[PDB]
Amino acid sequence: TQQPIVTGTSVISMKYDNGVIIAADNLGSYGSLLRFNGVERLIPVGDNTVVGISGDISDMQHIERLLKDLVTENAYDNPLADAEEALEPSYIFEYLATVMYQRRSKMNPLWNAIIVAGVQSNGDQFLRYVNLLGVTYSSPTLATGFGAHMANPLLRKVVDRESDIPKTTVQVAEEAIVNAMRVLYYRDARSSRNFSLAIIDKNTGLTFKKNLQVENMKWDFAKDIKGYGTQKI
Amino acid sequence: FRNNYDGDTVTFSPTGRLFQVEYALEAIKQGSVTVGLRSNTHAVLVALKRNADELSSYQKKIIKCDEHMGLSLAGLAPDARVLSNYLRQQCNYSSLVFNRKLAVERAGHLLCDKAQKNTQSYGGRPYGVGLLIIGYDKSGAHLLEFQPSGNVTELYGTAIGARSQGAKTYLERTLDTFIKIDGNPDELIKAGVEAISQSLRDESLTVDNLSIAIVGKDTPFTIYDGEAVAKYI
Repeated sequence: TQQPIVTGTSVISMKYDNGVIIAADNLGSYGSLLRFNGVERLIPVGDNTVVGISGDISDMQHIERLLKDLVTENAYDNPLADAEEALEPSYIFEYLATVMYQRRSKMNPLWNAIIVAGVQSNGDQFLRYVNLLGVTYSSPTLATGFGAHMANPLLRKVVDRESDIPKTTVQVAEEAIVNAMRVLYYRDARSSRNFSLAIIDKNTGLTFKKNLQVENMKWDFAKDIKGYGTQKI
Repeated sequence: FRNNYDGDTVTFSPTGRLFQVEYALEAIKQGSVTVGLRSNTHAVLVALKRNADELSSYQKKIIKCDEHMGLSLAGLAPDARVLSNYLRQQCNYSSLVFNRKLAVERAGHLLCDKAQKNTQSYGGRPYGVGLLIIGYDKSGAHLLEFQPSGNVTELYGTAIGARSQGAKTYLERTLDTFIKIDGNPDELIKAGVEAISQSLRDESLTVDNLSIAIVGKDTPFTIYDGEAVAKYI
């Protein structure tokens, strides 16, 4: 039994026609204090998987170390480590899902909410969620914390079910993600303007984007708002 | 000479030999013959079963490990049960923790290490059984020969047991023929039945005498006995 000290907010994701898009901001919050701003919360495993973690950062760094060890362990006595016997997004998730459930069963959980995004060897999109309780679920759009309340409603407008997946292109899917990051910066008190974005595609591969900022913000309407009821000036 | 260094497995001979390991290998040569062979699509095990009396049943030689993996035994049956049970657990561990079908090559590595630990410590004995592991994974069909020494070799075709040299000479001569038998299970079985018949000396292969197993591209590991092997007699 523990408590989270250094925390990372929402991790939002969705799947399009050719792959998946996942994004998370670069903040490491110390309670109400926005302490760290150079924190990468998206962990790429190989060239086909990106793991987005929210919650406790010290536990995230432990998971980050476990993923690096998995790559090293998979390459041992394996001549096809970069081909047929490479790490699939499904293998990476199931390993984490086993760990997350075993830790909560021992009453010492890793205080995190994790989304594994990737493309399988056959070309299929992979997007599954796992948290500190060990609860697992798949959905066309997946988000942690505040993203579940705010980003999901926006991302579900683009992809409402499984039939909307092949209809959504990369440009439309990324636009919905970038817009969701702007909305989260508006209403989440533990959010950062700077964020990272990762695209995993079956054709173009893995595209990792760093130092992206929230742009085109509407604030001009604030000057017209004065007082809290009866005040005119 | 030999009497002073064969007391236990821990002892080396002046020439550098391990006689307890060598005596365990002798238990295979006393055991009944079994043949393993493969192509690019399928892998086949053909085994000759042995009975004590005409009133006794024919002891099984082939054991199923997983839906995509299995092996045939030659030597001590209880030792084959232990090693197959371990391989059953290793296939089970990979499927539950990683959601991954265990590679046949990695399965051979696991059997190598378990057999090795019996040869370096006091009190232990080497396994008195040879195993022929077949399987179909992400890299295609596989055939591996296990030896009590720990030595595991990947082969196109092989045979272990009594009079097994006759079958081994056949497969070495027919190498270019059975390798190209793709998409046709029945013809690969016939190539193995003709292989095991080259090792016959005491009797001819009959209905309740022959044991055949196959695993392939769209074929799970299944064992045929009795009436199911009558068409190959």
